[PDB]
Amino acid sequence: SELLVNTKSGKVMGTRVPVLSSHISAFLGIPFAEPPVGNMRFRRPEPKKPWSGVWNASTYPNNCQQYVDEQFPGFSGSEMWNPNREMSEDCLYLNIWVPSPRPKSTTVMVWIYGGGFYSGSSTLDVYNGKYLAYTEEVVLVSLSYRVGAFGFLALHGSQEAPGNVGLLDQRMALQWVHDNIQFFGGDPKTVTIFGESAGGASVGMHILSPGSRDLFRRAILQSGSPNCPWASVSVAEGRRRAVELGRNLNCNLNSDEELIHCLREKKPQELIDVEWNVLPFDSIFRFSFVPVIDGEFFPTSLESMLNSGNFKKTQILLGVNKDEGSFFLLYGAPGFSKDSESKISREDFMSGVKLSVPHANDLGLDAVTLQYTDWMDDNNGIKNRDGLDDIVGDHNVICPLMHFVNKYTKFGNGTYLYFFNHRASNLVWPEWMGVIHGYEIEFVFGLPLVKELNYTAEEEALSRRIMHYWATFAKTGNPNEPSKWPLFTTKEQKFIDLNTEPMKVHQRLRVQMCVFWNQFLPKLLNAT
Amino acid sequence: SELLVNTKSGKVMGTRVPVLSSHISAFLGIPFAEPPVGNMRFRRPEPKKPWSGVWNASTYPNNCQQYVDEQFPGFSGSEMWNPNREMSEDCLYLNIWVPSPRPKSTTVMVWIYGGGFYSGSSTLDVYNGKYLAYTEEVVLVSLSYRVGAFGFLALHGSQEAPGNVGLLDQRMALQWVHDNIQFFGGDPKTVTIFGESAGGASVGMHILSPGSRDLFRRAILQSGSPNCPWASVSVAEGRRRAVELGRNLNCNLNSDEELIHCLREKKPQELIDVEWNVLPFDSIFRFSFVPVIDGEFFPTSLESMLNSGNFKKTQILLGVNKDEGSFFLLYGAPGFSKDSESKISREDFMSGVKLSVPHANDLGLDAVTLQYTDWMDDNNGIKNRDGLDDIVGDHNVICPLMHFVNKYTKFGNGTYLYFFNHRASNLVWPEWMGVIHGYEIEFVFGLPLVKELNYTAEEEALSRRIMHYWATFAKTGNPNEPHSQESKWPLFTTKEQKFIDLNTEPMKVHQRLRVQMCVFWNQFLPKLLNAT
Ligand SMILES: *[C@@H]1O[C@H](CO)[C@@H](O)[C@H](O)[C@H]1NC(C)=O
Ligand SMILES: *[C@@H]1O[C@H](CO)[C@@H](O)[C@H](O)[C@H]1NC(C)=O
Ligand SMILES: *[C@@H]1O[C@H](CO)[C@@H](O)[C@H](O)[C@H]1NC(C)=O
Ligand SMILES: *[C@@H]1O[C@H](CO)[C@@H](O)[C@H](O)[C@H]1NC(C)=O
Repeated sequence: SELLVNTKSGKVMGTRVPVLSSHISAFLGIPFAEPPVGNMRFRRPEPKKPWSGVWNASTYPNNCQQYVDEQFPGFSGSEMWNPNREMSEDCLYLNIWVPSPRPKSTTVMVWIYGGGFYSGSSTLDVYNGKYLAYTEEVVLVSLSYRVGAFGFLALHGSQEAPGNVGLLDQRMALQWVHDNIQFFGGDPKTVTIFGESAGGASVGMHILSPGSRDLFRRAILQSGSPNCPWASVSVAEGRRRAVELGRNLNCNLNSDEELIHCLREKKPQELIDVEWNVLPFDSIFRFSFVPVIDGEFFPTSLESMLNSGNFKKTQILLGVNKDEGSFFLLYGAPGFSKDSESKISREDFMSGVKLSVPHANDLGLDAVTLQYTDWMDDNNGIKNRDGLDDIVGDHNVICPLMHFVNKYTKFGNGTYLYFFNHRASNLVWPEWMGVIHGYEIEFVFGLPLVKELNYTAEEEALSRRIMHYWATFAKTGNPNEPSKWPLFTTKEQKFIDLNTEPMKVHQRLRVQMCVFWNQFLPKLLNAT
Repeated sequence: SELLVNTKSGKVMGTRVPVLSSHISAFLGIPFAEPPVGNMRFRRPEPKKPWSGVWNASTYPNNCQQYVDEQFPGFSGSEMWNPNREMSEDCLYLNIWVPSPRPKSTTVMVWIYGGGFYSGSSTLDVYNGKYLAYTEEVVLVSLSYRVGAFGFLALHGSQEAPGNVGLLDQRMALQWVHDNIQFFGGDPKTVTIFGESAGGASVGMHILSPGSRDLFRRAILQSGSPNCPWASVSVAEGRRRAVELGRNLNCNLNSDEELIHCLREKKPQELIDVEWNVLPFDSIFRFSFVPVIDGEFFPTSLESMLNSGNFKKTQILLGVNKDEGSFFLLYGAPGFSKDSESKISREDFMSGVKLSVPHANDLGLDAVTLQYTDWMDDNNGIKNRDGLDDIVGDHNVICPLMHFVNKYTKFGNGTYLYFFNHRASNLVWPEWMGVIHGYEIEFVFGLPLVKELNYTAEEEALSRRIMHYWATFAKTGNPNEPHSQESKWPLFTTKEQKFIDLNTEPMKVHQRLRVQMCVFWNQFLPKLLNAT
């Protein structure tokens, strides 16, 4: 039968689900690893032990143990990102949507959630795969991975808490797709990994890492790349934070094994309560437990792998939003609110830059401040607010992504670049926040196609053309069916706007600020 | 008789000169110091000792010994700045223009020429003082001072060549005006010193130096201020260039005394032939022999004096031209010519920034480059040309002057700031050069009044209102006439920072002149170089 699929680890039973007057198959909460619980906390994932009889794949799995945002209780714009299922350390499951009737060997897209390596769930209303699966006739998989200490506690040298285990969760999920997706009508030789933020960074990390390269064909990175300043740390800093996590919980610090056993007897949420304490600075867009440059998952530094072309050579499709930084200013920077226009005094601007570039010395801070202050109108609260906004977005997302795209295009086989700047009509966040971090996701996932979601007709046209670009790219390495999204080349450097207006081609996305962040500031910081 | 005047130093006989179908008195080439020749080369000047009989003050004196520009031989554009009289070390003379008939006790303006402290003469056609003095009813003086080595060789510690003597030359001329200008109808209580470029720097230096303060009432600085990067050197760097001047001339370097003795035996042209060789780098807008921060003429660092208010407190009027830099790029940076549009390659842009900011480390160079490059359009020859044009101007003239004006205003009694941005209709330099260093001077001295010079009618009006501002300012401390109906040049205030444009259009008032770049030059870049 259509809903009963036989896989290499045992039988699973999906459920036929309705999509836009019509139906498809959904296989929810399929296990791909053993539950990383008890002794397995912090350890690499192990392949799920095969089961007998029929796994009930009709409802969403548990979400990983994470920090839960409660700045704005009841509020849909903050809550749409929080766990919608019970949280549990037993959380390594994947979900699949297959068009009905089951295609023969079709394009596979694997979704990887963001949330800064400290949160995220595969089960969010915004990641509901039915629309994209139905509309574009693809098999859609959303995986999961451990976040926070559980995913990224790094005590390098240990084999009990090596670090990177969350990236290995993702790799184990891709391995499973490699092994099993053929049984769902998926073509294991035509899988595109894609994800946003910590997920676009994760995608890029699998492009780098020798052990992941063979588990997929192509890649899409939305608003994140592997070289993001927040997306990794050294072995030393990982060890430092992990120790400091032990110290916070009055752990025996005498050795790695005592630290680890101590950290393993704590309740999940005892670890989260102190998670933010291990950071080195008062900071914004900085997360405690993240990937490590370990010599294993990553053979060398990210930079040197980019330069020597030590990475998967394929097509990539990637881009950014217009106001990446506004979510993080609202949450951690003085002067901003959800219920006001958020004009930023000169005083709050300065403390805003220190928060934003927390590794900078005072010369670096002056540099950033000068680069983003209009000195004719320095007391202008709106220019201060927009300037802070651009600092956060240029430094944390846009410029790192541009650095990556320039490095990659030099060795890859097809770059496609977008700048998404459509402000959704039904947005519940205030105008000042602009085109926000994550808000392209709704369109990628087909949500403007659902009538009661109260979107405009041309928002449904835009999401249709995004979905169609995304899946056509997934299928062929080219978002264009043969108006044309051109290749980004190292000479011409073209990208497109993604909004409701007809398509415009531009060149050198934010070159001026990105030379400052990618070339001049690193140089000044290295020198002083 | 108007023409024969008795000064404290001896009698003097002027000459009647025609001006604009009228006439006035001119006393040319009056000595104010002993000829600094022989064992007095490099020495502090000495008062002209009195003479008997009548000094013929009817022709222009000699020009001081200087490098003579010959990049464009016969070209009026460059040649107007060359000495127009025989050069001689015997050159310390002053000129006076006095309205006819002689005023009872009127406003006095003393002109201090520029030319980088290495050149200049009081006798150029562009400094003809007859039109200003005639038109504004002022007593107009032009002084001279020793330039290059002869005026600034600085061997701190020695009293034979202590440095700054060109500036002391200037002081003696002012002391003489103080003493004798009452005899020409001048009021020694109402003298304004004004000059352009090294001239403007000098004026600011007299504002700062305690020994000069009491010799004038008020000051106008044109395209130059004391704290300009090219206007002064440490004693260390001054001594170094002095010793290297010797090394070039094959001199006994065992001691200052032998060094000085050797230098005193060279003919002037020999000193000048090697003048440029003592600079520390390949540069543009750097000059070998300039004032030193010595602890005497300037008590402490110029910066510390500015911050502490250790300066004469008075009114000042000052400003800059739009394209200060173009002259110096033309003469010294790759890719520029006076016969083309001077579109600059990116290669030539980089080597142009190195030449323009020669003291900067590699990181400093990157910052300048980043600050003036449009990275959407980096191979644009027009934008590279203009960026380089702004770099030289912003670093060397405008931002220094802005620093001075902001610091000064904190303590002074009236600031008036201007932006001269009129490109003369009759200009012989190419259009890419724009509003050039020095070209406000012909307007200040009233040359457009003379029909044969073929300026437009609106240029004459511009010259007439510029002269009136300057002299009204000299008269009262404010360029605006009381209870006039004409548009009003507002005070620069530290909160508000207003300035006007100076051109043929009606007056625009603006605020914070070149703030964005001047924050880079005055705050950010100095922090960066001082990190190493
Ligand atoms: C699977 O689980 C759901 C709800 O937890 C239940 O309604 C459904 O019947 C289950 N399937 C079977 C056949 O056990
Ligand atoms: C991709 O690779 C093939 C051969 O290896 C080459 O012919 C093709 O042009 C490449 N495409 C791009 C756009 O790099
Ligand atoms: C002064 O010199 C000039 C020019 O040579 C001459 O016209 C004038 O008569 C001279 N005066 C006297 C009295 O010698
Ligand atoms: C100049 O000084 C006088 C008295 O000391 C003062 O009243 C006047 O306001 C000052 N003018 C300015 C513009 O600073």
